[PDB]
Amino acid sequence: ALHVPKAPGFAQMLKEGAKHFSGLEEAVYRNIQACKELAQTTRTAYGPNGMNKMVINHLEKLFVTNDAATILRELEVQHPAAKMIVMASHMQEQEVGDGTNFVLVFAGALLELAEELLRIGLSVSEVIEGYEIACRKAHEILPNLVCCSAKNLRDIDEVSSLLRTSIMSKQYGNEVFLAKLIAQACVSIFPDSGHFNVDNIRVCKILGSGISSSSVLHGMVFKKETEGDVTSVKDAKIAVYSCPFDGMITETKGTVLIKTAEELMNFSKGEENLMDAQVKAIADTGANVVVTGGKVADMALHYANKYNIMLVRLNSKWDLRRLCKTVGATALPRLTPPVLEEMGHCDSVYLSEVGDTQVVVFKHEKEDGAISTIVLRGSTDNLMDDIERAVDDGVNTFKVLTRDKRLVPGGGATEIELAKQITSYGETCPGLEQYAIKKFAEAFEAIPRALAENSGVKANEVISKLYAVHQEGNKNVGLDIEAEVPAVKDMLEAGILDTYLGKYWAIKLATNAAVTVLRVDQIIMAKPA
Amino acid sequence: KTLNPKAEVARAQAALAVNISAARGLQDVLRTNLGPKGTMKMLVSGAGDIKLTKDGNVLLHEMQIQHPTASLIAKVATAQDDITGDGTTSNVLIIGELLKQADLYISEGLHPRIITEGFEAAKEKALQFLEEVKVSREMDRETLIDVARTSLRTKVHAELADVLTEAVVDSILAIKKQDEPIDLFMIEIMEMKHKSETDTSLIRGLVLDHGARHPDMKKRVEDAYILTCNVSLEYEKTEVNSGFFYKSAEEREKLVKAERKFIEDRVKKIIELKRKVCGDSDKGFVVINQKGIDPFSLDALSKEGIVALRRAKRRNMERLTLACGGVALNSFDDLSPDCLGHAGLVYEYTLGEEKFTFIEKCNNPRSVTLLIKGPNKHTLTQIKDAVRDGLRAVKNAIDDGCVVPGAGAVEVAMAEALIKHKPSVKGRAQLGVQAFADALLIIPKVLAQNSGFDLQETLVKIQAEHSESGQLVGVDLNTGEPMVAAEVGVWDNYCVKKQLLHSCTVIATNILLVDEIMRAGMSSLKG
Amino acid sequence: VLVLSQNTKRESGRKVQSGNINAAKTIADIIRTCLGPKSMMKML
Amino acid sequence: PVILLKEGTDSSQGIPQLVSNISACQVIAEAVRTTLGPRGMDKLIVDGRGKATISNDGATILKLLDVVHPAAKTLVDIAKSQDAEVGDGTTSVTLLAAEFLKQVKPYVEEGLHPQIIIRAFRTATQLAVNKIKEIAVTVKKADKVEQRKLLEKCAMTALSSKLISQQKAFFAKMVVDAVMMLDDLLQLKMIGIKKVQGGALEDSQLVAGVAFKKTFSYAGFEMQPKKYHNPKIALLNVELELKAEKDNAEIRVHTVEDYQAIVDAEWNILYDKLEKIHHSGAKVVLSKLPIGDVATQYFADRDMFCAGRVPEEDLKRTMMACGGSIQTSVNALSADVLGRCQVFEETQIGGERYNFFTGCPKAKTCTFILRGGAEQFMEETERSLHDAIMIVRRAIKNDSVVAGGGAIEMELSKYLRDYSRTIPGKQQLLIGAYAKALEIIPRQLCDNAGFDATNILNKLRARHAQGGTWYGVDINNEDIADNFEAFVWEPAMVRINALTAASEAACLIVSVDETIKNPR
Ligand SMILES: Nc1ncnc2c1ncn2[C@@H]1O[C@H](COP(=O)(O)OP(=O)(O)O)[C@@H](O)[C@H]1O
Ligand SMILES: Nc1ncnc2c1ncn2[C@@H]1O[C@H](COP(=O)(O)OP(=O)(O)O)[C@@H](O)[C@H]1O
Ligand SMILES: Nc1ncnc2c1ncn2[C@@H]1O[C@H](COP(=O)(O)OP(=O)(O)O)[C@@H](O)[C@H]1O
Ligand SMILES: [Mg+2]
Ligand SMILES: [Mg+2]
Ligand SMILES: [Mg+2]
Repeated sequence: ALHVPKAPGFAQMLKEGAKHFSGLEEAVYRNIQACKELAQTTRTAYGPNGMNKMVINHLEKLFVTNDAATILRELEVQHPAAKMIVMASHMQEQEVGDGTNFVLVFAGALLELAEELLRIGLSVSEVIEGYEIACRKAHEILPNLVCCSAKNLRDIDEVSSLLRTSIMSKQYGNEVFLAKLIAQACVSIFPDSGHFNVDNIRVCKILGSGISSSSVLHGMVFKKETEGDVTSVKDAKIAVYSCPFDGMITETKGTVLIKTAEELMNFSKGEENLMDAQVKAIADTGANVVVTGGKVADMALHYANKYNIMLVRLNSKWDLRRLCKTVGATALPRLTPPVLEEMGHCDSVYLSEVGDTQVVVFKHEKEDGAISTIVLRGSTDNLMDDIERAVDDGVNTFKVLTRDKRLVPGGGATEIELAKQITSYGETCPGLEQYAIKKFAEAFEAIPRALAENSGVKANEVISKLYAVHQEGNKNVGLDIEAEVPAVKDMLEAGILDTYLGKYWAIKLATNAAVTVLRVDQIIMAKPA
Repeated sequence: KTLNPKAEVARAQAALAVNISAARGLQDVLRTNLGPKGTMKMLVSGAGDIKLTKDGNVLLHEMQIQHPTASLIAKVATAQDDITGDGTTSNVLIIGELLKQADLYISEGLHPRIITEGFEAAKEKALQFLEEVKVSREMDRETLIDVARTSLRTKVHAELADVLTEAVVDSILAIKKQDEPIDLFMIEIMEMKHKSETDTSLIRGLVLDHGARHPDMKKRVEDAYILTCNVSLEYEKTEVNSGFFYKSAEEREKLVKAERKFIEDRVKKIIELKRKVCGDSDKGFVVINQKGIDPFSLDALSKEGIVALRRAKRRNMERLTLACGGVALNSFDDLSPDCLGHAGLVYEYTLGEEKFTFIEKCNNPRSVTLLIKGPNKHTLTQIKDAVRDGLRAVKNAIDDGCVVPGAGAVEVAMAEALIKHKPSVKGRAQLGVQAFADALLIIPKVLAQNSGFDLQETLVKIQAEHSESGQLVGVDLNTGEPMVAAEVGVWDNYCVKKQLLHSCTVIATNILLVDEIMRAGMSSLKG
Repeated sequence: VLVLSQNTKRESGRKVQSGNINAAKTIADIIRTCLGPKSMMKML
Repeated sequence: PVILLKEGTDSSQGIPQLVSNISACQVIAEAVRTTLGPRGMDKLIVDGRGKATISNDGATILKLLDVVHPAAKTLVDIAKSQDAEVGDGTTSVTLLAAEFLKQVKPYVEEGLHPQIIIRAFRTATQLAVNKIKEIAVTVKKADKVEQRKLLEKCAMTALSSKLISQQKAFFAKMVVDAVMMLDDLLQLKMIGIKKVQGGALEDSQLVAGVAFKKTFSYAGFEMQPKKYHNPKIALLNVELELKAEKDNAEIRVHTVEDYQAIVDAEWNILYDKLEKIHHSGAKVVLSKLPIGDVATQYFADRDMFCAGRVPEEDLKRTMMACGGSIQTSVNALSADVLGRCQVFEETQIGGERYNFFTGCPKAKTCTFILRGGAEQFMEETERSLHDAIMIVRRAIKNDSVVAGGGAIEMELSKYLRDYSRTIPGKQQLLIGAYAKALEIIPRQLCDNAGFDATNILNKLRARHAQGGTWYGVDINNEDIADNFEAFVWEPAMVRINALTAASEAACLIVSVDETIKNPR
């Protein structure tokens, strides 16, 4: 047999373990197929009818959630285009936090259409220019589709009606109670002049009954116990101390130097007298509970229990700052008793036990306050993690709505209207970018088709009905979920609202990822290590 | 490539670069065998055999190179060799130069179709110029002598070259006819291992590789008769399985004599024929048989003084029939004396273990025999190859009614004609015409490089001498001065050059239209 | 070890259809080079 | 070409993945299927170290199974949740979930939407919870004797399917008295469970104080009387031995005078500490730190008892039983920081020396002495005692018992069938299957008892349709009787929690149609 040699040059100097893809068939088409196969995985889990996914990582852990961000983070894909898509999804989640699968589907459809656009004979520059023009047009006509706005932000009956649409997409069925709890937690921590913080929401997982036994708390909780014998105090003053509740010593290595029988007998007596004097001076300032963050001693604990002083020890750094900001007090780097400014403004401190777990609850009688804690209940850890993720998504949606009070109709009407407007505008553009504009207009139909496929009905009939409704004269009419027959329904009457800035940022990031992927025609890789 | 991961495949640029590199490597090796001033090669096989040759067809096969382009080039060279004769090294050089000139213009933003279309017109113009530049002569003895000398000058030294030229010319004139074409398979090539000097002459007759078997036979026989036959004389059994059923020893002896009477009858018939032909004792009788002879017949024929042979080839009978003029009969039915041959001097020569027979001195022989002599085996093979090449060149020059001067004046004239016809071609074929004209000037460049002089200055001087005077000014290989090729005695061939140009054009068209080397065959490995 | 079939592999329908379509497209793209008078010659 | 995921990733479709999940759930439930009623049998699990684990509770069996399946872990999670919540019906929720899965398997194979199944499960669970809360029927104002009788009946019903079923009339009063003396916070850490080898099962006693094992002793342990009439317990926490004052100390003694002075001062400090400890009027000295040989010999010359290496939990229990406090310093030993008891003995039980402390009327804790086997029997007895204590604690806070056996399941199934017989459409078949799946409890009970299940189930269905409500199964008479009149009561917090856990497990299992496994 005759063996064919290699090309004398870059092929011979390519070195082992490395690869080369110069042609468009082994590069652009391969990346397009990989992106399509990646988008086809998370395509069935998009709308509220999307199922969950049991993803098992290498650490022998279970992840039964519904958000696409965790799934994409727990895949470990060894593909450059898929890695770029995952990075874009992570950037979108960090910027907003409510649009990952939509961006993935949009990018997949755009790449699948660009595949045939390059196959028919069109180049890459004209396609990129047409896509950019279509994106600019969609961003220009985007603010012209606002049909709702948020009136008040501190009303319980109003905020709960806005995040319900976003919560129902994650938890289908039991969402009204979760929306009400999220609205109450956001109202109880809402100050003035805007400025809403995202780190003021605590999540406590306690195994017990189901989702009907969940309740909100206007304070903080810790999974510790009481060191002393003091049970619960009514009107107590918290005294936070960053230094450990013990006698201070020198930072430099030094030993004591006793003499005869006088110092050897007086040292312990003087130490005990100083400790007793310090304990008395600490409790004489009206303090009842002392919260430390270091190692405690036996003599100090006994002296604190003698004068009825509650001792709470915690080792979490950030928890001490959170407890200080919740009660209004600050920290102290030395054993110094407060006077009148560094006191405590609590209400009730008690130690309870729910679900065979002793926790210290710091309940506050004030309806406002600083931070809050949403005590969650459940029988499994996966359900608790899903509820926590849904609560975080609702908090992010509330923060986005507070940043921008512009509401747009959701479902599948805004995308259809944008596609129709782009198709009507692209018909008056000459050159070769008209085909790219028409393809970009067709990429918006991947959301209603996926929604109809996940609901359990046909997609072409639903798309035709939506197009006919939009051409008749209606705009705020989308697809129906509860209806078993392929019909339409009004989105304004049902209450389907979504964030406009989030969708705008998602579309911008999708267009950026598309124009970044459609710019590399050759990949140069090496060997894994 | 996705269906078969264990299969290598080259693209358009990679395969083209591989082919160009292979062509350059094959051209840079065979560039030292052009002209009589070349260098000799020493090939050593795996067993320990030494071969000293200078031909390009043998070097292209004894180089141990595994490549598809190299295999195709070797096959084309072997085809040219066994179809025409001398025209393999120059063919490979021209093919390599054309491929290099094509690759020089390909890596600039051009399509090989235009280069092929230009090469077609260039080949057409070269053929049209060669059809009128040829010189027709009467083809006498001096022309054939000069052609053979020019063909054999690039093989050995001088004296052996002239001896081989004279022997080839004499053999051709002896086997020459006026109505039938030049037929081969008539001159026997016998090799010997002694006298490597002036001893490779021509023998007017035939020399066999087997002598007599009976020691009582005569060694040197004067005037005798040649009997050509191929009948069996051994104990031939019947086709049907038979068997003897005797009774005593008398019946056994009778059955023994019965099976031998069949050969005794033929022996008596041969004896009677010899007695009727001769009669007295001043003549002899030589019998040439193709099959074996039993010892009984050899002993019976030795009593009458008959020198018979046995076990011969098929070409020997035809050679004897063409030389002596007898009848190669098969049976002893109409055994007439008119079906015999005439001889003059028959003597048996012994060379140790081997034994030969010389059949010389004939009336009008038509099949001679070249006696090759050499010190070793490599020299014998080289002399045999040189004699074969000279015979092929003489046959090609005789079959054609025209002559072509050698040296490198024809290539310069063709290049000048292509240059003059370059602006007369429309389209983008001007680059192809220029490349074809520059590729044909590889022979004078290699000749000047092997002679020991300059290349660019020599080519410029040759072009100036050709443009300043319309003559066939060749290239000298001794002083480097522009000399006339038709004045000294350097002659080539027309049909050979035409076939070489056609093969070069075909190879160029087949290579320039291929840019994909895929190997998706079965591995045939199970385990 | 109780098994129903030894050394047997079964796939789904969508994956098999996609693989067949990809193989057909690859065959068509490989064979599309030799077409028209401006095509090139191949060697095996 | 480069692949998408890493080399070694496994995936499947939806229908085969769900079928495999149902098969795994059925295989898991078939292991703890024979453990239910009183006629059930326990299992024997052996790990890699060669230690056996004999326990009748399904929680320990599911924990010792070591299942690495990504879908079979849903039963272990709800089992642990039920064990941590009420701690009773650990296998009932798993059986109900397995029955629901086996009932919806044909509906899933036929081609039904999982969202409709989840909605039907949620509606059925809500209806069952509402029906249970409606037919609860709790007392409004009862006396203490009625509450004690109810607690005793609940304890006897909870300790009927365990290994101590033959002595259920003795442990009921014990656990009742143990729970009644737990104040209102109900601290489970103040109940000491001691296991001493030797004796019989009926030889178990319950003291009204504290009792711990004898720790290490020196050469001054036999020269002291281990019996006192009215002693005083002094809780300390300082080391009583000849050692250095501080580890980071250096003494630069001059001549022999200062050396002798320091030598005398060390013993003077030791004697002063001993005198300050003895002058408190105590007789029993207890401390967590080990006591040296000097104090042990000093306390034996004044008819005083001492013991070192006292655990923290034992010291806390003794303090809660007596009424003292942990005194680290000996410079403040008054009369309000010392214990008080009426009797103090030191007998030998099973060849091991144990200290007894009882007689104090202000005791808020107790100690249990479990005798019988050697290890597995003692562990089973401790598990049964903990289960009974949890059942009594739940019944105290719920004060609403219901009929046991299988009457509540039959009533829920009848109500679900009557509700499904009204609403048409595809909602009738799902509720019907949910109601038919609840009838597996009496069938499983009859299969474990070895009786006819078909005839008993038919008779129960006929009696429930002709109604005559709290009618369950009977193992003694091999028929049917009144479970409410046979003193068979159970807390209502066990059925609702198990139903909610089963509904959550079903909703989490059905809503899964993909399983991705990463290499390594
Ligand atoms: N109640 C509803 N009615 C109609 N459409 C909905 C409803 N809830 C969610 N959707 C649609 O489902 C899609 C998925 O939303 P979601 O899963 O929250 O985020 P993402 O769009 O990132 O997947 C949205 O585009 C939205 O239009
Ligand atoms: N004596 C000579 N004078 C001039 N030219 C010669 C002479 N001998 C050979 N040549 C030239 O050298 C070239 C190569 O000849 P050779 O190597 O013998 O055979 P081939 O032509 O097959 O390569 C021929 O084309 C011929 O013109
Ligand atoms: N004495 C009894 N009479 C009637 N039914 C009983 C009796 N004891 C137990 N059972 C039934 O046996 C079932 C199993 O209870 P048990 O073994 O205590 O816990 P689990 O439900 O975790 O197995 C209970 O549902 C109960 O109705
Ligand atoms: Mg979202
Ligand atoms: Mg030659
Ligand atoms: Mg139980």
